[PDB]
Amino acid sequence: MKQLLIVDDQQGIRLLLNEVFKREGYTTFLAANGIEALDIAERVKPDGVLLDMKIPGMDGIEILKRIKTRTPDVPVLMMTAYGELDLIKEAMDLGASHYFTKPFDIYELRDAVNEMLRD
Ligand SMILES: [Mg+2]
Repeated sequence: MKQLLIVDDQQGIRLLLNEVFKREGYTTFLAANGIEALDIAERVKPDGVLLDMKIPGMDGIEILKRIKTRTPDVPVLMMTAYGELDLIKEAMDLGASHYFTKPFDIYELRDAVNEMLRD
């Protein structure tokens, strides 16, 4: 239906979030790093992006800047550990639509994503 790009270097989290959003009946794209995320975002033009804060090499803040530059109206929702307070503040200052604290609440994930691109 709608296209969700899910970006995290962690296989278990990619698969968990894939499961949550495939069950909500979304079309999903998985990326393990910024290169894959930006190549997919350029070709697929997804309806939304779930973006991990901490990714080796190009981290979630540098990915967010590159997504919000090319396509400023795509909602980007961050995924973060609960004490990356300064990264949460920077991502929100840079126009992130939401952030989710780990450990993820499955109901929060479903509901916030459904609201941010389902009417
Ligand atoms: Mg990570």
